[PDB]
Amino acid sequence: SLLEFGKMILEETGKLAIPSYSSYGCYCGWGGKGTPKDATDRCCFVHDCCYGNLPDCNPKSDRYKYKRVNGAIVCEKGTSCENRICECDKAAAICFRQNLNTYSKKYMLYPDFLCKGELKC
Repeated sequence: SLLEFGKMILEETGKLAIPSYSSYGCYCGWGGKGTPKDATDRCCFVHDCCYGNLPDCNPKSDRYKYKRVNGAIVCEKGTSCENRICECDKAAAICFRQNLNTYSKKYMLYPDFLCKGELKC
């Protein structure tokens, strides 16, 4: 769920999911269209794709459990949906952490009409 995902992001990056990552670029947050603007936006794109692989899971509302084994995020055993949601979210958090250096405030609240292009998952 968004509860788990938001927490993961904050632990990982030190930034609050809302509003650092809820309206960044073309893909972070509501919907997705166009070509991702940067590395961070590509993480959101890949994350949307990941969820897109689970048409009968409910990633926003279904809660899973995870723990940290030393630094590392480890998804705990739940239903099959919970496990796969968790792996999607975990990958996004790490991707965010890996691209914190190129994160750009210029892309916060990015206007929709500038999200142009086709990108398939």
